[PDB]
Amino acid sequence: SAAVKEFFGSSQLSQFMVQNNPLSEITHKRRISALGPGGLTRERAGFEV
DNA sequence: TGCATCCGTGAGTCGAGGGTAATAAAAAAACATCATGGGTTGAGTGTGGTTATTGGGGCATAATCGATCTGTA
Repeated sequence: SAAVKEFFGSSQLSQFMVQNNPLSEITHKRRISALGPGGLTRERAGFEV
């Protein structure tokens, strides 16, 4: 339960869901990110990615 | 001299939630320490008490009107 709770809420890929519009809802749930565990960082990422 | 190796660097205001957790032993004795409760100091705040009065009203001792029967050309 500790590990699953840390992933659900304390991880980078789980963040508060935007609720301004239904469009914001859809475009936040249909989102692809290249960060988080095993991914790049904004400082590290160059140009090709 | 060439080689790998290590060591700093790299923006700017801003917002919103904002904290989570793999584990573990009990006895005993011994001692320290605060917590409450009851009793002296002591420290007040509390309350009447005598004696300084200064305006006010008062009674004396004087005073300036108001009203009528006797003396002078």
